Formats: sequence, C-alpha cells, structure tokens
Amino acid sequence: SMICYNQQSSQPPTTKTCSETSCYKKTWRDHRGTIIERGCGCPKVKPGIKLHCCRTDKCNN
Amino acid sequence: SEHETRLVAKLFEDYNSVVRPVEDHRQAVEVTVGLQLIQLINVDEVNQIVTTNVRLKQQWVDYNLKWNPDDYGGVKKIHIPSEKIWRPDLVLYNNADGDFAIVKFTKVLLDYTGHITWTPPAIFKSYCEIIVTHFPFDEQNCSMKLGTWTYDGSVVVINPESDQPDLSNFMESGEWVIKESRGWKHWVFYACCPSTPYLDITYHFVMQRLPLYFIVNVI
Amino acid sequence: SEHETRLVAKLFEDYNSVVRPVEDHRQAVEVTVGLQLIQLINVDEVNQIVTTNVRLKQQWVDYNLKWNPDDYGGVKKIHIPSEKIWRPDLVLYNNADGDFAIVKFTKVLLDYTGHITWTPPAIFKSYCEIIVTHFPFDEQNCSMKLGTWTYDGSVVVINPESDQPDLSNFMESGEWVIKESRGWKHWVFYACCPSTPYLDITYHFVMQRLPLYFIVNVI
Amino acid sequence: KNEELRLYHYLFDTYDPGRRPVQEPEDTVTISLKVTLTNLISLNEKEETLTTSVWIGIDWQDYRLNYSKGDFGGVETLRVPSELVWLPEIVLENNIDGQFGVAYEANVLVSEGGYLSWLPPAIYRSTCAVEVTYFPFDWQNCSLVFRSQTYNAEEVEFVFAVDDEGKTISKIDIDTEAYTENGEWAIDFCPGVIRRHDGDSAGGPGETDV
Amino acid sequence: LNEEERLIRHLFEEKAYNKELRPAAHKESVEISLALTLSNLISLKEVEETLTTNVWIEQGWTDSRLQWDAEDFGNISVLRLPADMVWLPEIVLENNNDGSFQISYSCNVLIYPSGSVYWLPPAIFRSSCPISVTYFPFDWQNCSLKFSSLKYTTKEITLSLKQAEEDGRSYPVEWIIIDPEGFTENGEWEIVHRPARV
Amino acid sequence: SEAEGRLREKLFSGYDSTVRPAREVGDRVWVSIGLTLAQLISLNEKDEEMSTKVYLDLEWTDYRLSWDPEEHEGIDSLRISAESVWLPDVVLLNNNDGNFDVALDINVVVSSDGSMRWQPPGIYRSSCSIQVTYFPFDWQNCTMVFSSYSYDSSEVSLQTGLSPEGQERQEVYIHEGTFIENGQWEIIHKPSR
Amino acid sequence: FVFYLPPDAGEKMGLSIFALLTLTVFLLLLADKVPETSLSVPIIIKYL
Ligand SMILES: *[C@@H]1O[C@H](CO)[C@@H](O[C@@H]2O[C@H](CO)[C@@H](O[C@@H]3O[C@H](CO[C@H]4O[C@H](CO[C@H]5O[C@H](CO)[C@@H](O)[C@H](O)[C@@H]5O[C@H]5O[C@H](CO)[C@@H](O)[C@H](O)[C@@H]5O)[C@@H](O)[C@H](O[C@H]5O[C@H](CO)[C@@H](O)[C@H](O)[C@@H]5O[C@H]5O[C@H](CO)[C@@H](O)[C@H](O)[C@@H]5O)[C@@H]4O)[C@@H](O)[C@H](O[C@H]4O[C@H](CO)[C@@H](O)[C@H](O)[C@@H]4O[C@H]4O[C@H](CO)[C@@H](O)[C@H](O)[C@@H]4O[C@H]4O[C@H](CO)[C@@H](O)[C@H](O)[C@@H]4O)[C@@H]3O)[C@H](O)[C@H]2NC(C)=O)[C@H](O)[C@H]1NC(C)=O
Ligand SMILES: *[C@@H]1O[C@H](CO)[C@@H](O[C@@H]2O[C@H](CO)[C@@H](O[C@@H]3O[C@H](CO[C@H]4O[C@H](CO)[C@@H](O)[C@H](O)[C@@H]4O)[C@@H](O)[C@H](O)[C@@H]3O)[C@H](O)[C@H]2NC(C)=O)[C@H](O)[C@H]1NC(C)=O
Ligand SMILES: *[C@@H]1O[C@H](CO)[C@@H](O)[C@H](O)[C@H]1NC(C)=O
Ligand SMILES: *[C@@H]1O[C@H](CO)[C@@H](O)[C@H](O)[C@H]1NC(C)=O
Repeated sequence: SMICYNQQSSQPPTTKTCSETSCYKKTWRDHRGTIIERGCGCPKVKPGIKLHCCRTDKCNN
Repeated sequence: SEHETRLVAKLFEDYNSVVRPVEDHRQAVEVTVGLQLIQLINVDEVNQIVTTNVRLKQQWVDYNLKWNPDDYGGVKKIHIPSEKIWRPDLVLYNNADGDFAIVKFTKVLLDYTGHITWTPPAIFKSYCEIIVTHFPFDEQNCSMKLGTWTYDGSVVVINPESDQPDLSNFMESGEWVIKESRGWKHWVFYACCPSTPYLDITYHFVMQRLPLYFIVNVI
Repeated sequence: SEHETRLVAKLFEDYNSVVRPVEDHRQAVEVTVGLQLIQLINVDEVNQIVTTNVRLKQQWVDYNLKWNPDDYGGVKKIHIPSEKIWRPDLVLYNNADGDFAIVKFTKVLLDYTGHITWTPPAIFKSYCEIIVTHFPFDEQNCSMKLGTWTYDGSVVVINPESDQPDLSNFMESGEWVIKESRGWKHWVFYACCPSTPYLDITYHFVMQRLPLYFIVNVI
Repeated sequence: KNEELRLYHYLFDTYDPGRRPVQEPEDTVTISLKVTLTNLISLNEKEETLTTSVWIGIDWQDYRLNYSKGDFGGVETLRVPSELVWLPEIVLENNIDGQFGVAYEANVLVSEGGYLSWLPPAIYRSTCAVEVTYFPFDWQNCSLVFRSQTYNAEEVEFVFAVDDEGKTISKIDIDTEAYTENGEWAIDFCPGVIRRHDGDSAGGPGETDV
Repeated sequence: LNEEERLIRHLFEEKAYNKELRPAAHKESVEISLALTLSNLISLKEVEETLTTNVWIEQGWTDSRLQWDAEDFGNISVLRLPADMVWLPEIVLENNNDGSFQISYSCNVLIYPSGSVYWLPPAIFRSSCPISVTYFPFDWQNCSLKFSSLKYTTKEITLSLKQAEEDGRSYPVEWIIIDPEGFTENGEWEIVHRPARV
Repeated sequence: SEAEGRLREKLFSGYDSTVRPAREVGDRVWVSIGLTLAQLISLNEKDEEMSTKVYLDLEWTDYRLSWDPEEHEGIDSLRISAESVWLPDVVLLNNNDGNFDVALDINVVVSSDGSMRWQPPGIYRSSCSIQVTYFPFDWQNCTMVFSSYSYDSSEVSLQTGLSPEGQERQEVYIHEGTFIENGQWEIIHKPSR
Repeated sequence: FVFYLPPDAGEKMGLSIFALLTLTVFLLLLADKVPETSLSVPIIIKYL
C-alpha cells in the first residue's frame, strides 16, 4: 500500500491509502484562482496543467 | 379572493428582493435543485452542442414570505410572479450558444411557511465533447453543469433533489437512447480562500446513437 | 459626482421629451446627420439587398438642457440616456427587411451649451437596384435614403455633416471595392403644400465587385 | 438579512448609477479587465464570423459604495443587480450580428472598500477576415475589440488583471481543466494588448480599447 | 416649445385624456380609413409559400378629445405625439404566417385641430401566399395582405378605404399605392394588379 | 365613453390581476378551452415539429368583474386589455422551440355577470413524433397539449371548450370558407379531449 | 432490358452501371427529404 495526501487547495491536510506506487499533485488556474488536487496514481492531464508525480510516502505537499 | 388580495398586499409592502431571504446574514440559503429532461432536441456533432428541453425545479425557504392562514381565510398555498422575489442565479456553466440562465419567469408556488417551489422551463444548449471515432455506433456522455453564478457556498447552498435526473416526462428520441444518467454535487476550494466553497451540480447523460439510418442510407 | 447628480435632477424636473426642443414652436430643430460606414456585410443580389454596419451620428441643440458650469462644480459635459430626451426620428426610407429606425438607444453626450451628440450603431438593410448585365464584372451603385419619418422640413431641418460618408474606420471587404461615395440632400415639395419641404439625405456608394472567385470557380 | 438590508439602505438610499464614481470630473475610473474563453463555438467562413462564449471579469472601485465590516455585523460582500450600480459600458466593437452587450446581466459583488467585481457571460459573433490563400491548411488571426461605448479615455481607463504572483495577465484566460477544444480549430496564441489612440479632434479627449 | 408644451398639457393633463377609452359613444363605431403603400416586394419563397413585403400602412381616424382651437395656442396647426399616448385602432395583418401580427416601427401620430389623427407606421410582413405550380416557370401568383383589428369588432370600429380628392371630387383609394419614381421592381416578380377591398 | 371610464375605475379599485378569482378558499376556476385552426403551416420531419396558426378560445368567470348594467348607462360588456385582468396560465405544453405563449396580446371580453372570453392568436411549433415506416404514403398523429402551467386541479379546472354551436363539442373548429388546405397534408380527424 | 442486349454489341455494362449511376443521383435527390430517425426505415428507401 501507499499513503498519499488527498486534500484540496489550502485545506487542512488529510490522507488516504492506495495500491498505486505514485502520489500526484495537480495544479491549475481558472478565472477565480488556483486549484490544487491531491491523490494517488499518475493521471494523464490536459495541456497547461502542472502535474507533480512522486514515488514516496506523503510527498504531495 | 379578497383574503389573498389582502395577503399579497401585506407580503410585498416592505419586501426586498435584492438581499438573501434569511433571518441572519450568517445563514446560507438552502436551495434544492432538480433537473427534469422533457426532450433531447439535438446533438450537433460539428459544433459540439447538445440541445435539450428541461425544467429546472428549485425549492427554497423565504423567511419573509410566511403568514398565518387563520388571518387570511385559511389560505395556505398561493401563486405569485417570480419577478418580484429573490431567486437563485442558477447559470449553466457550459452553455454553448443559448441562454446562460433562466429567461422564462413562470410562477412561484408559495406555502404559508415561506416554502417556494419554482419550476421554470429552459432550452439548454450545452457544450459536450463529442467522440466521433465509432460513428454511427458511437457513445456520447454529455453534461449540464449548473451553479449559482454570483453566490459562493457559504451564502447559498445548492442540494440535488435526487441523484437521478427526472426522466418520467421524457419524450422518446428517434436517434438516441439514454443508457444512464446521474447528478453529482461538487465542492471546489481555492488556494487563496480556505473557508468559502464553490458548489456546482453536474448532471450527465450517457447516450447511444441508434445506427439504423446510417446503416441503410450509407453503409 | 454630487454636482452632476444635482444637475441631472434639475435638468429633468420639468422636461418633456415629446416637445421639439426649441424656444419657439415656429422655428425648426437644427440637426446635423453624418453616416459612418464600418463594414459592408453583404450584397445579396437575388432580393436586391445591401446589409451594412453603420454609425449614425446626429447632432442638435436642446434648448431646455442648458446650464452654467459655475453653478455645478465646473462640469461641462454629461452622459444622458437617449430615451429620456427628444430625438429626431431618422428612418431608412429604402429599408428592405431590416430595422426602419434606430433600435439601439445608446447614451448621448450633452454639453452645458445644450449640444447633444448621439452616435448609435445600426445594421442597415437597404433595397438597391442590382444590375447583373456585366456579372461578375459588374459595378453597383447602392443608396441609403435617410429622413425624419414624421417631422417635415418646416419643423425639423436635417443637414449632412460632410459631403461624403466617413470611411475612416471601414473594414476591408473581400468581395467589393468602394470606388465612390457621396451624400446629397434633397428638398421635395408637393403641389398641395407649397410652404413645407420634405427633406432627405441620400448616401450613395459606387462599388466594384472583385471577380476572382467567379473567374476561378465558374469561368 | 438583518445586516444586508441595513447595508443596502446605507449604500443605495442616496446613489445615482448614471454618474461615474469620481470625486472630480477630471478623474479617471480605472477598470481591470480579464476575458475568459469558455468555448470557441465556430468560425463560419462564408459568413466570416467567429462565434465564441466568454466571461468578462471587470473590476473597479466605487467610493460611494464604501463601507466597513465592523459596522454591519461582518458582511464582507454584498451581491446586487447590475442595474443599481454604475457600470462601464464595455462592448465588443467588432461584432457582426449587431449585438454589443453581454448575454446575462449578472449580479455585481460590492466588497468593503468600494471594490466592485462583475463577471457577466456573453455569446459573441465577431468579424474575422478569413485569409483564404492556404485553405484548408490555413490559420487565422481573429480579433476581439472591447471598448467603453460612451466614455472616452479620460473618463474610463483600462488595465489588465493580475494573477496571485502579481504578473499582468495580458492574454485570454482559459480554464485548462474545463476547456474542450473546438473540433476544427486549435488555439495557438491569445495575446492581449491595451491600445490608446488620439482623439477625434486634436487636443480633445482620446480613445482607448483592449 | 411654449405653445406645443401648453397644448400637450391642455390635451393630456387638463382634459385627463384616457388612451384606453375609444373616441366614441358606447354604441357608436369609430371610422378607420386605411391605405397601403408598397415600398418594395422583397421575395416570394416558393417552398415556404411566404410573401415578404415592406409596406407603409396609413391609418386615419377622428379623435374628438384631441382637438383644439389654433388661435388659443399661437396658431399651432399640427402636433406630433408618440403612438403610446393616444388610442390606436390596433390594425394588424391577420394573414401573417410567422406570428408577427404588428407593424414594425411604432412611429409618431400627427394630430390636427379638427381632431383628425394620421398615422403612417412602416412594417415588414411575412404572409402566407399559397403557390400554384401548374404553369411553372410561367406561373402567376395571387397573394393578399389582410388587415383587421383583433382588439375591436364591427360595433367598436368601422374599416374603410382611404378617401382622396382630385379637383374637389372625392374617390376611395382602391389600389396599393406605388410611388412610380422610387419603386424598384423585384428581380423575378412583376406586379400586374393591385386592387384593394373592404 | 365617460360612463365606461367610471365603470372601469369601479371594477379595478382594489383589483389584483395576479390573484385567481376564488370567492371562498377551495373554490375552483372552471376554464373552457377550444381551438380554431386558421392554417396548418407545416410538418417538418427533419425537426419533428408541426407549425400551426391557431386562435384559442378561453372562457371562465371572474366574480370580481361583475356589475349591474342599469347603474352604468346600459353597458353590459367591456373590452379590457389582457394584462389588466387575471388570465389562466394556459400554455402549449408540447412546444418544440421553447415558446409557451400566444402570439399577440389582445382584449378580453368581460360580460356584466363576470363571464370572461379571451381569444388570443397563436403561432405554435408543437412536437410530433414522425412514424416513418410508410413515408411518403404516411399519416401522422400530431397533438397540441394545452394546460395551466402553474395552477393544479384544486385551483383551475379545465374542460373542452364549446363551439359557437351550443353543444358538447369534441373537435377542432375550422372555418370552411376562410381555410386554405395545406398542399402537402389533408386533415382526416381533428378531435379534442 | 439489358439481358435482351446481344453480347456482341458491347454495351451491357454501359447500360446497367449507368442505370446504377442514375439511381445514385436519385438517392442524392431524396437525401434532403426523408426523416433522419432510426426507429424504422421509410418504405421509399426500402424501394430504392
Ligand atoms: C448613384 O446613385 C445616386 C443616387 O442614389 C446618384 O446620386 C446623384 O448624384 C447627383 C450628382 O452626380 C446629384 O445631383 C445633384 O443634386 C444636388 C441636390 O439636389 C437637391 O437639392 C437641390 C437644391 O435645392 C435647393 O435649391 C433649389 C433651387 O436651386 C430650391 O428649389 C430648393 O427648394 C432648395 O432650396 C433650399 O435650399 C437652398 C440651399 O441649398 C436655400 O438657398 C433655399 O432657400 C432653400 O432652403 C434641388 O434643386 C434638387 O431638386 C432637383 O432635383 C430633384 C431630384 O434630385 C428634383 O425632384 C427637383 O425637381 C429638382 O430638379 C430640377 O433640378 C435638377 C438639377 O438639380 C434638374 O436635373 C431637373 O431637371 C430639375 O430642373 C434636389 O432636391 C443638386 O444641387 C445638384 O445640382 C447641380 O447640378 C445641376 C445639373 O446637374 C444644376 O442644374 C444645378 O444648378 C447644380 O449646379 C451647381 O452645382 C454643380 C455641382 O453639384 C456645379 O457643377 C454647377 O456649376 C453648379 O454650381 C453652382 O451652384 C452651386 C449651388 O448654388 C454653388 O455651390 C456653386 O459654387 C456654383 O455657383 C445636382 O443635381 C443627385 O441629387 C444624386 N441623387 C441622389 C443622391 O438621390 C449618383 O450619381 C449615382 N452614381 C453613379 C451613377 O455613378
Ligand atoms: C494579427 O492581427 C494583428 C492586428 O489586429 C496584428 O498586430 C499588428 O501588427 C502590425 C504589424 O504587422 C502593427 O502595425 C505596426 O504598428 C506600429 C505602431 O503603430 C504606431 O502608429 C499608430 C498610429 O498609426 C499608433 O497608434 C501606435 O501607438 C504607434 O505609434 C508601427 O510602427 C509599424 O510600422 C506597424 O504599422 C499593428 O500595430 C499591430 N496591431 C496591434 C499590435 O494591435 C498581428 O501582428 C497579427 N498577427 C499575426 C499575423 O501573426
Ligand atoms: C473607505 O473608508 C475607509 C475609512 O474611512 C478609508 O480608509 C478608505 O480609504 C475608503 N476607501 C475609499 C475607496 O475611499
Ligand atoms: C393667428 O392668426 C390670426 C389670423 O387672423 C390672427 O388674428 C391671430 O392673432 C394669430 N395668433 C393667434 C395666437 O391666434
């Protein structure tokens, strides 16, 4: 298993357990501000989205 | 109808439609949103627009529109114009080329407890990513993202009436069949503002094309 | 801003938009009319229509909208909604299937002298005798006759702003080249009425078609 | 609504939406402009028309709508219909269908220190001169000219909005997560430029547009 | 402005003019005179069976409330008012096929000291003209423009053709008026007859 | 007429056009609906829509708009603008283009006992499901569903509206002199339920 | 009637396949008239 962070932007930190070997932090900007999404895996992102995939425990933030 | 004439005169003598209908400004207005799909009008695969006929049922409590039925002849349940009260500013976020918000201002049904039911109709032209690789045997998932345009989640809360869109009055289409449909509520938080959420309800419909026309006339 | 609010409050306290804005009812309103051609949208030959984008600059003096700037904080010009004031009722007499009069009521600029400048946009759909004899090498001469629909020359006088239409902000047309453009004022007298002229201003445009499309795809 | 109603009466009892928020006539109203493109609907080549869906973020200041949170029980922001406040009449100049204004006149957000934010959405059909030489392997340069319809550059001034890092957003903003590409058109660049031009009469007031 | 504004105050505020009341006794009908001017014939769509016309409709009726003595108002002899201030017979094209019953531009009315009201609203009308295709492309078509009031009946208003004068003799105008100098013929349709009937 | 103006002022003193006429709580308003087909414009198969031009025939009773004619110089009928009186919120439910309303705002005829007759014109694009199997030798069954959008059965009750003939009609009315038949379509049955 | 043509004339293809071409032209003729729904097939399309 592997522990990843899964909270949204600037929210209190929360964690979850998952079977993938990578955590991901995905950051993008819309008309209102900056959204940060945290989870497991290494998803495919649309162009223009900052993606940070890491392979160790609790490495999102 | 003189009791209801008295009541309608009383209710809108000091009424304000700009500010939210709450006792205290620290309370959010609780709105229940349900989508009824009457007819799938068109799926334009070139411009990527789904045209549907819908009814957008919205339910909420107006704190200042309550009355004692015993003071007005036992009247409990009235119909008033929607133009003169506060409403949610529900906008279709992914509107392609139609109307962003409700433009047909039908009547509000109002209880003596201040409960408001408002079911205006709309023609929703929604942008949908259309996959044409399997055409005419293609499967399309198209959505309607609805939200309060100028109210965040701390001042107005929108709740789904049901997890399914209402399809009980849905007219059967000659070109598409709806295999599944659902509605999901989403909370969005921004890095600058940890405290205020932004709520949306995205209804989606998975549709399968009936391929007989293109089988006979092309293949 | 408070001086401006007070000025607007006084200017429209005893104002009548129906009355022609002159001191004496026996003199005419002096209006200057200029036409600015932004874009030649289309020349439809079958129904003999020319659709154009224009700005219709109208200048006159309202007698009742004067003030001394020293009594109002030095303000000299204000912006006023056009629906609040008297306007000339300029109509495209040779309109084909578009709008007869101005429908976009923009704001007017009003000076302390009483000078009003109003420059609303319009889409002019005008009827034009189309000669197809030399097609696709044809030259067309299409006109826009403009006049006060209900006011005659004895009560409202209209003069052209310049001898020619303004083409300073004309977008290039991919199908036509404007070779000539001019504007002529016409006085029309009737046998039953020798004292009241009927005034019009006709702006004509001599256009030459670029023939490459029909040379390549037909000839 | 016990404090929002108090604030509304405090602000809009003596207020004129027809007048600019300036203490002196010679002052200029500064307006931060951002344009977010939701969808590129089409480019009709025969009609030479670009159809787009946009959200126009407009930010400015109104000293007459100033208040403080502490004197109204903590009301940080107030949502009012856009007709009750002065607006800068931003219009798309190079429209082809005759439509200059926005599609939905949304509520304006009035914040504490007179800050006013307005995000109306619009459907715009604009003029695009289609350069035909390399059709169907062509690329096009389509323009969106935004300008105040009634005010000159000495009464209304345009600046671009800024991001969380303070960098000036000189482009069309696009929600990269929510964007669906047009089935025929790919957007390669979207620069934004503020232009200032000399007035119609030398020495008189100038004109500006984005 | 003085006598114009004085007359407007006299007619609409001193006399308390009511546009909802028709200018007649309860059992009397108002005589409305109608004429039509064809500015241009735009098209006759065959597949849609639709005639599109630019027509200026001339309406005349006497309103005894909107009368004055000219000598009491500085010899003023004509007034121009918005159509939303006076009573209108509300003449519409019954024969339309697109839902556009009403005239296009609601222009000013002209009122006179006798109480006569003149109104020339221009309009663009799409009407149903069924097509006879038997002799196509050598066919001729018979289209009509039917004008009536849906707000009033025969007991309230009376429709008639316009009466004109030549050499002191009156005649009803029994034709569509076409200005011969200004008319441009349609590209594929030539007009043979223009009658008018009540 | 001055007596007409005084009558109109008397009737509309305290009158609310947004309030249903119901003297007692629980009283229904009986609304009689008929329809006159002026022209069947089209049946577009590619859009599955029938375009018609019609005249509605709505009859009901407003108790508030009654008067004694002998106290008002014999006036027993009035022609009042429709926006000034309470209307049933009757709409075409199976519209295809998003339009629910009538084409033109006209007068409502009010009798001295409170009887209301409203005959607005309408252009309607209603939804028709085309059965394609025998095209172009086909026949189609196109419906126009009229209903009060807001009021339910306990408030507004509907009934089929009688023709100028005083009998229980079940049919769309067509004036046989002024109706020009569609060149593509022949009307076999035109009932009303 | 193509089967009544002699083989020595060398015109069987030039008749039958051009009849097919004409039928394609009439398919183009009906392409803008028939309903586009897929619940059933029009009998005229069955005949074509
Ligand atoms: C395209 O299309 C278009 C169309 O759409 C076109 O256009 C066109 O163009 C043309 C050109 O080319 C044009 O023509 C022009 O016009 C103009 C205008 O007209 C108008 O007006 C006028 C004027 O009036 C006034 O006066 C008179 C007298 O004189 C009177 O009567 C009136 O009433 C008025 O009065 C008023 O005012 C004044 C001022 O102004 C004052 O003073 C007073 O008091 C008052 O207030 C007029 O006349 C006319 O009328 C006429 O016409 C009509 C129609 O139009 C008719 O209906 C009538 O009846 C008349 O007729 C008669 O005349 C004629 C001529 O005119 C003849 O033809 C006949 O037959 C008859 O007889 C109107 O209304 C005018 O003006 C011009 O004229 C000129 O020329 C002629 C020849 O052509 C001559 O005769 C004359 O005399 C003149 O001459 C002059 O000028 C010139 C230039 O322009 C020069 O060259 C010469 O030399 C001379 O000069 C002199 O004189 C001047 C003045 O004074 C001065 O300034 C200088 O310095 C010198 O001394 C013409 O005609 C037209 O119109 C148009 N149209 C429309 C727009 O529509 C185009 O072209 C096309 N394109 C292509 C094809 O490419
Ligand atoms: C897509 O279209 C755009 C136009 O909508 C193109 O942008 C333009 O590019 C041209 C050059 O190709 C620029 O023209 C130059 O302008 C400068 C400056 O102009 C000076 O004079 C004007 C008054 O006449 C004044 O207002 C200015 O402030 C300057 O003082 C000249 O020095 C050059 O000689 C030349 O004329 C346009 O200005 C520019 N428009 C802009 C930036 O708004 C764009 O290049 C196209 N994109 C492509 C094809 O990739
Ligand atoms: C609003 O009021 C406060 C308190 O007087 C002041 O400090 C601030 O500068 C004002 N803001 C504006 C826009 O004038
Ligand atoms: C109008 O003209 C007549 C002509 O006889 C004259 O007597 C009168 O004084 C003039 N003025 C007014 C105001 O009637």
